[PDB]
Amino acid sequence: GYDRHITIFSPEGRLYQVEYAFKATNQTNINSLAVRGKDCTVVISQKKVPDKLLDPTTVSYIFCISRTIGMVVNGPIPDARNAALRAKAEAAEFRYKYGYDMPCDVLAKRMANLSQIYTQRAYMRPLGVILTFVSVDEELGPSIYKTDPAGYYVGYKATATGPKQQEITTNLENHFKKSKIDHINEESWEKVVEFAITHMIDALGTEFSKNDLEVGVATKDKFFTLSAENIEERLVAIAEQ
Amino acid sequence: SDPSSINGGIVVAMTGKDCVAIACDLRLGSQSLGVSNKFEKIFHYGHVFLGITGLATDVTTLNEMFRYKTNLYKLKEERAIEPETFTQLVSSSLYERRFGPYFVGPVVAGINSKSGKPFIAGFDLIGCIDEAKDFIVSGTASDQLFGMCESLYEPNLEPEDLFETISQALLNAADRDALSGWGAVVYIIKKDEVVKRYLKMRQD
Amino acid sequence: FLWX
Amino acid sequence: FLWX
Amino acid sequence: TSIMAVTFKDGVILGADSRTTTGAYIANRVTDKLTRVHDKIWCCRSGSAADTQAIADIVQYHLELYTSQYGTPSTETAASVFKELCYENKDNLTAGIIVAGYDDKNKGEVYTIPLGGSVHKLPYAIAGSGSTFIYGYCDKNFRENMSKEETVDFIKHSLSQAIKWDGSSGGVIRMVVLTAAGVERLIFYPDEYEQL
Amino acid sequence: MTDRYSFSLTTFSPSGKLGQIDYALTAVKQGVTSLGIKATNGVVIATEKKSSSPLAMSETLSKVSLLTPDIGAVYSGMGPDYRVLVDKSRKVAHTSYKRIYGEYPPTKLLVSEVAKIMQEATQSGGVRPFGVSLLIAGHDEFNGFSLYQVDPSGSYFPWKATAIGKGSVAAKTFLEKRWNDELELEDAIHIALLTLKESVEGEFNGDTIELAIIGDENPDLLGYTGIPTDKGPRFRKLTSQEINDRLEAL
Amino acid sequence: TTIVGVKFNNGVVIAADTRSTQGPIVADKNCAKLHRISPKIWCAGAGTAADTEAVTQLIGSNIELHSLYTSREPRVVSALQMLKQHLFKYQGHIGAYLIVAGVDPTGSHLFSIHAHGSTDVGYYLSLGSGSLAAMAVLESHWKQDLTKEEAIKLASDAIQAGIWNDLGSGSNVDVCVMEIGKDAEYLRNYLTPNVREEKQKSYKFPRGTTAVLKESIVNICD
Amino acid sequence: GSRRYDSRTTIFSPEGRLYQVEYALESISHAGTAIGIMASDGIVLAAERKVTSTLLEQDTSTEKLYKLNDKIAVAVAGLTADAEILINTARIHAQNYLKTYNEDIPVEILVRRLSDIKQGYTQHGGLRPFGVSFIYAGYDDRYGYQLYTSNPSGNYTGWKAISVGANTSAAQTLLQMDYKDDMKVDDAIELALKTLSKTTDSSALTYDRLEFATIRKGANDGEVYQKIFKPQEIKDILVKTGIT
Amino acid sequence: NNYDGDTVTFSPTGRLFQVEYALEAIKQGSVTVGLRSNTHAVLVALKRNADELSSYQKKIIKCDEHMGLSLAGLAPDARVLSNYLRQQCNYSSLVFNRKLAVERAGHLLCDKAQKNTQSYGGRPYGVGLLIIGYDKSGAHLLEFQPSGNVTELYGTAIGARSQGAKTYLERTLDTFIKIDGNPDELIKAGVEAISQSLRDESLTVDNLSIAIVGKDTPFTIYDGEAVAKYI
Amino acid sequence: TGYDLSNSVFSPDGRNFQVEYAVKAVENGTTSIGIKCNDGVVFAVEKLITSKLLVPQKNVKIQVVDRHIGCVYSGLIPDGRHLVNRGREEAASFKKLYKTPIPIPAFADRLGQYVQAHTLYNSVRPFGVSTIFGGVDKNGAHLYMLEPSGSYWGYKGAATGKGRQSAKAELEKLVDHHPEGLSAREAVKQAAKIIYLAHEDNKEKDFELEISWCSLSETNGLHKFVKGDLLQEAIDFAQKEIN
Amino acid sequence: MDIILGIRVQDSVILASSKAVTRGISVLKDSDDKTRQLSPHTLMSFAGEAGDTVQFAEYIQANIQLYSIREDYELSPQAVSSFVRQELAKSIRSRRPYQVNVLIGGYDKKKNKPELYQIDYLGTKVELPYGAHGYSGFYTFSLLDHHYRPDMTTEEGLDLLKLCVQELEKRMPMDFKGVIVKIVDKDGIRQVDDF
Ligand SMILES: [Cl-]
Ligand SMILES: [Mg+2]
Ligand SMILES: [Mg+2]
Ligand SMILES: [Mg+2]
Ligand SMILES: [Mg+2]
Repeated sequence: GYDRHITIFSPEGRLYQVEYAFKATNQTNINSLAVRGKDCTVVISQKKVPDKLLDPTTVSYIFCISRTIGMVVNGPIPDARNAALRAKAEAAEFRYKYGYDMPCDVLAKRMANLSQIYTQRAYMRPLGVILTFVSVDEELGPSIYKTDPAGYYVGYKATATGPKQQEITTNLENHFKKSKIDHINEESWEKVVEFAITHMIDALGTEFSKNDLEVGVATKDKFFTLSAENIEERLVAIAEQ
Repeated sequence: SDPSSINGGIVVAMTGKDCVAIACDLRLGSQSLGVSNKFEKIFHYGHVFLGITGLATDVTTLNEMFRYKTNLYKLKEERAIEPETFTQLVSSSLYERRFGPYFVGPVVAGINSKSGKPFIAGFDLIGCIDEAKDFIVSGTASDQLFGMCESLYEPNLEPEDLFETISQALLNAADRDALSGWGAVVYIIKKDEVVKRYLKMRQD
Repeated sequence: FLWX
Repeated sequence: FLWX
Repeated sequence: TSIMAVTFKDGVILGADSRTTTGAYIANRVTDKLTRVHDKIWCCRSGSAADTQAIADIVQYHLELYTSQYGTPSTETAASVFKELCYENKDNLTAGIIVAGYDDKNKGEVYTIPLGGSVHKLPYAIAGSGSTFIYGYCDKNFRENMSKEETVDFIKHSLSQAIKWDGSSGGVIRMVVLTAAGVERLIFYPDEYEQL
Repeated sequence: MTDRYSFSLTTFSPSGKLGQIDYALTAVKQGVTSLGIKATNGVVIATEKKSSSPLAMSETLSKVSLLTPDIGAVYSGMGPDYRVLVDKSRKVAHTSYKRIYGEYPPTKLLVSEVAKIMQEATQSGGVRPFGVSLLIAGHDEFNGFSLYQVDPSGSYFPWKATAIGKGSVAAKTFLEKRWNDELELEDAIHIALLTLKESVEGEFNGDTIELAIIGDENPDLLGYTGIPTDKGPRFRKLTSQEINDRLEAL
Repeated sequence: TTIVGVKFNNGVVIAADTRSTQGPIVADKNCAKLHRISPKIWCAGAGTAADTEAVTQLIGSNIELHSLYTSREPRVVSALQMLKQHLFKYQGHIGAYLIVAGVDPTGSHLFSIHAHGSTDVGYYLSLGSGSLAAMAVLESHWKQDLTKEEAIKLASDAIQAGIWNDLGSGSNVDVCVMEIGKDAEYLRNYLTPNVREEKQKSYKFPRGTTAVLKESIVNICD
Repeated sequence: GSRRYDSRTTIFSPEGRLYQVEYALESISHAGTAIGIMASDGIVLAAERKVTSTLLEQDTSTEKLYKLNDKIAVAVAGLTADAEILINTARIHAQNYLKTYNEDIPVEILVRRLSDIKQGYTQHGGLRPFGVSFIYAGYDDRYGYQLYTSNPSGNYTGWKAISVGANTSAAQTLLQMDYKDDMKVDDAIELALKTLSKTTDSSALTYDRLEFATIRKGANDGEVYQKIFKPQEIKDILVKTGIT
Repeated sequence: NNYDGDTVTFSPTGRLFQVEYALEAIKQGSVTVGLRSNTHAVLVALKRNADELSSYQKKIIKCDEHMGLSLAGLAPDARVLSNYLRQQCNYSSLVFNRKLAVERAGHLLCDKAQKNTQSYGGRPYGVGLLIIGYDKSGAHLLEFQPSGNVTELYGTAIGARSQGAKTYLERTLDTFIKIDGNPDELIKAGVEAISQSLRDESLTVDNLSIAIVGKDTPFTIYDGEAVAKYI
Repeated sequence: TGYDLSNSVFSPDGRNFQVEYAVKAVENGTTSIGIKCNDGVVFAVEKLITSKLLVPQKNVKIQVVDRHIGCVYSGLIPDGRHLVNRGREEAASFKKLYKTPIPIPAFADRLGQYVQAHTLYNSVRPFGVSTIFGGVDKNGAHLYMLEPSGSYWGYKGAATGKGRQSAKAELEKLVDHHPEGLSAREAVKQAAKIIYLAHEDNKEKDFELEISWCSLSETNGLHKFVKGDLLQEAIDFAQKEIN
Repeated sequence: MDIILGIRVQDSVILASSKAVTRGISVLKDSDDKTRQLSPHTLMSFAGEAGDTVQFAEYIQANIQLYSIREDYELSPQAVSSFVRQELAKSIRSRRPYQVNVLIGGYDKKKNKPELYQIDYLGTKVELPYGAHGYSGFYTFSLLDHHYRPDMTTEEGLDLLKLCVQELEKRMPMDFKGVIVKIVDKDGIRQVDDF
């Protein structure tokens, strides 16, 4: 059964190497979450540093692609860094050729089209990663666009990725049923980050220290990650409420 | 050694009432030496007529090239190419050789089979389109033809009148150019009949 | 050629 | 051709 | 063209005229010859407008891709990328570029890249056709660790003379101030600088 | 390194079957139902918007795509394969036609170019066939309105009306009863919505249905005025509101 | 050739003459020098007529594909960047001098491109042989915060300066107005101040004047 | 490496057969029957459409019969997509010859070059052969009316009457039974339809399931006309012979 | 077993069987010995014949005036690698007017052998080499294996029953290392070493091949009646 | 099954068995360690003395990249050399364009992307080495460890080879007992001890110790080998601790 | 190279070609045949740049001979001329063009008609009753305009040709050492040995 070794159709019309690439996604055992404010888009991911010899500052699955675009990866770090470098190169070239900053949804489509090629061409394996792109687009506003090994991509009101994704998804679904809107009705990004962490705590049922989380924030004209002290400040706010 | 004026020759096209006319001289020379008095410069691909002045090897090459292209067009489209479309094909083909061009002055003429509108167009050697209501001129006696056409021409001429105007325009222009003349051909083109007349002109 |  |  | 970059106590200031000429005709009298390659790395363009624009565009691309991977590049790094393009394509380029940038470690720095594609790090640099007339003046008047107001006057008086004597230079005097504070754009009109 | 797969991954079996084309058709069968109906004065193409998650914004994912101002396409099967085919289909309409003749290609010829791309994935080295069947609706001056189906093999057929994917067998039987040669465009949209309700299980509204037409020229959608010959695109995507209006008189 | 671009408060206007020439001869008495890159991005071209047409259509084609790919209305800076990179590659061998103008989500824009790949920014620009005649008028009458009707008047006046004073320019005035939140309106032959006076005589020949050697019916059908 | 997944499309069996050519011929044997009959004053091309649906557009359709130039046509049996690749190549080869010699391409030269392309796919390249058999019907001023067939092997032969696709065994027996050399076009039209009518897998042969074409000298004086029959024209010729 | 089809495949225990099979070709090859003092480096090679009518396969190749190797395994592979060394030695001379360091020679062979063990289609080299040389840091002896592993040694041996000579040199290490300014005595120690790898056969005049390089000695090979002295 | 026969093939688990097999080749290799210190990094490696015939101090395993980076690796030694050769090309092209010597994180990803590339195709074999490397840049000292998969992280201490678990346990103690930091000269002595302790898992053959270090104060930010008095001082410290 | 004439009469084509091969101030040869038989009923005479002439003629001859074997059929004179023109048309935009001018005299067996084609090095083809290349035309064209009739016999054609050679020997500056004359008709190609 060599139809399970390369990206060709099985008798039942399936690509097993795409399906197995999806399972490689959860190999890191890390859950990510993305939500949109009014002015901002917040992405949070679990940060697990099991080895005591590791430099914890260098352990990151969030990447600054361009000044405006941020990207979080669910999957092994080698494929994650492979995807990050390409996305950075693609965003830089786009600006040079077309004279304006690459939009979040366009980069997502470009990376998805690249992912699609690996599912149709035999010599290239799919990357075992799910790419969540976040920005505050100058046209579309707060934006979340997610790519998978199948070459699928779509925009999200909010999204979650990882082993306990379904629990986080239903937690967020229930909130947007209640709030009756497409976003977190909040002025400051500080409080949208607090919302993201609060709803991850409720879904996963675990408490977080400052070193257990990794936070990225997209505002107009810049995306930036929060330091341990930035997160700690944020955790203190949640606790005192 | 000016490619456009070695062989010599002229083409002129005019529009009338529900008709077009395209005419050309018959001379092919090598500078001073007259060689052939049968070299026609007007070809047709279905109901679309193309006149080509300039270097005679390129006149022949482009005719063979557009026959090739219009034949494949007809097989794939399952219909004859229209003048407006053919004009664009000529332009594309000429500009493809932008930095090694065909030394030619092509002129498209024909009636759109769908709309019944008379259409004429001229091109430069790099393929720039010159669209006109009235007339297009090309060749070694283009100056002379411009002078004749601009004075003689009037709009909405009947086929029989348009024949006299284009014929007198070509003949009198050709007689003031050394490298043009040696006989002439005039095509009168109506919606669904085409008359081809050989003119009597001075043979010097 | 033509110039404008 | 412009200069500076 | 008349362009210069001067290092002072708080950072560096870029100065330029606004005149672009084809022959003796002024094609653009309000040209912006001071261009951003990074947030606090700017350059002064002299020579072929087409060539200097093409170079500046590529460098901005390289430093954007550098920033994505390795964070903020040094002013020296920016000058090295400019040099690489200018030197390797010396046979097809007419471009004299002054690179000026503000680090927090290195403070204000000025690199000049003449036609050859050579790099020269200087306390201040002058370039373009107008520069010939102000070598004498600039040498006699420049001091190290000037204040902002002193450096603005030094550039204004210098380019004022360059503009007065060079037909190729004229219009407004644009300046760009690079300090820890940020990026400040300054403009000075004929009615001011002419009667200095 | 380098693509060492320079040999066909699609070959003839002893029975004469091309396995990878058959399996690609099986993938299309699993795909969500899409259909096309040709009227006298237009064409309609419609499909269900199967939402991967209720958090996903199904407006961002476009199953019905503009190829030229007068040609549209819809699919059943693998969306990613469809997306890159739309990109290649839009580009080939320019490079191999518009940049030569200064006008957009007629429906049949663009369909032929798309078919050629899908046929090459069937025979070229180190590639699997595309796992999609396309329905391409379009208008051109000399052929009028037309509707084409394109299969993973690269084979295409013209249709008065048809369906592809999940419930295509039942949908085709439904269209056979309703279709006549005197259908006006509004009557064809009505039938398209009736047919699609049979295959759709969950919600049936303008937010879960994607529907576009090839009809009259739309001067309002052109973006400029002053050229009389340029009268605007015949392809128009119906809005979420426009669909809901026709679902009340259903 | 005389082409100008004028910025006003809510948009940009471009105008051009309608004369095409080979040497001192007038090939086209009414030629269209105003080209559509996209619905709301218009281009005016001087220099090699074939080159301006070809470069306009190529970037226009690539801009349409880019617009479809990105699901966004095209930007003037995109058309500008793609043009100037293409023109620079050919080191001035493509003799296209363009005034690029349009409206996009970012706002209203006015640029000029030279054959060597240099670009300029301005509120008023002029290119072609009649540019000096046009720029004289623009420098005399242009002010900040022009209205639509003032910008059309100024632009058409600058073209007229070229028509009358420059031998390379003549015939009619084409205008295109690109206003924000509105469809661009292309005003083909906006002014026609060079109408040919009635001829003194009809040169319609008596039928049979031309001597004929042979007649034959040509077969155009299959 | 990639050696593991190579089918080796261009190798011999121990018996000295080309596997992929044999299996491609097995593929074509399930395709709709196509018949060519050559008369003294023209050629007939008939072809049965593969199990038609009642909602298929019949008039603006082309499955079986294609035009290569004004003097040559082909009837297809196999993968339509594969055939269209080879047809576009053939169409170009014909125009290349016309451009070079200012003369229409002789039928055999076009057939040889198309057959030589197929041969290539069986000997080198490691790709699958084209799952297509052609019937070439054409005229040139050297040999006059000519019928040929080519198959995935790249082998071509000349015929007076021939079938390709499904039930060729049954079809070739019926043609071999009723054909004769002094036959006219109108007689060949009748034979072609009578053959398909008996060898069809369908219940009854109807106009909507047929493509039909003739290459006559039925134009005005010493020139050849190609006639790709319209649906209504096939309906008329089917009643005239008395099949419906 | 299932993981020896090509060089690009690792075994479940992390082995490259194609490289190990190439290593096996060396063991089948005829014995050759390398040893050095501080002044001189010596190669001694037992040459092999097809039969009594055949010549004895030449084992020693000169690379430069100051460097050369002996081979054990596929002789054509030795010709390829020796030709590559000649070019690298020659490049060092022409461009830098510099004799190539014996250590760099090793590094260059290592990197050339490695590329053949990581790429599809190619195969490992099926030969082991003993490179001797005298450069700016005195005498040197290298052992090359087609895995890519190059090792600098005082003495060693490769080929069939090489373990006999390698044990002898390990015992004699302290003696032969201090044979300075005496070529003949260093060769004798090499000839006595290779004698420990002999079974039934003994060293004859057209059987034995000796090479030497040193301080005031260019790399020179001795065959035929020139080696009769040392039997 | 048969998912383990080809590189770049996902198993139903979502694993690349050929990379996991390359790790077994690394686990089989000799012990190599890295220790990050106050103002630099220290590298040390176990060299098994197979025979008396090996020339001491003349089979160097630690390699320098540019002038400021040190690399050491366990597993297939030739594969390590091939990776360093690439690193030297990457560091040269970076300096050529950007003038500044390549930063360690930048360098780390250059190796990372290259090793990862050898898990994308069945026409190449994964690297049979874990590489411990680092040095001093403008932002200070950096220690990295890179694995056959292309995975790499920053480390306080790193260990790979047969005695990795023994070395890791000894590294973890240093990190706990010196939170404020370890000095360059201290790290050299500790490196010696940890190699001697990790030699217990490879104790059939006796070995030869090799140490290198980059330090902003001790080596002026350049990579240098520890030789002579400083080496013998570190060996004596290690010899005292095992007894 | 220099003088090559062609006269199409009722039933044949006659090609006259000068015999002189001059380099510098030396006539190296006075018996040179500036013609190749392309097929049994097609003859091509050639004049132009040294080396290029023969190299081009033989290259064409090889290609027509290859076609004749492949199809077991002789290409029409019209077909051969069209092939030759396209080769020159390609040549002129090459790195180093063939500077060769040719006359193609052939008898079309299907039409039963003689045909003369004049093709210059640019690829300028014309069918003519009479043709010439180089300076020869400046004398022969006006002479043939006068004396030529379309219904002439081969013998009349040869007398008309003698009149051309006499005029050229009288008024041409250079000694071209007479001509080799060849007749192309229904029976193929034969050489007139006494001229
Ligand atoms: Cl893409
Ligand atoms: Mg694959
Ligand atoms: Mg005359
Ligand atoms: Mg005359
Ligand atoms: Mg001035």
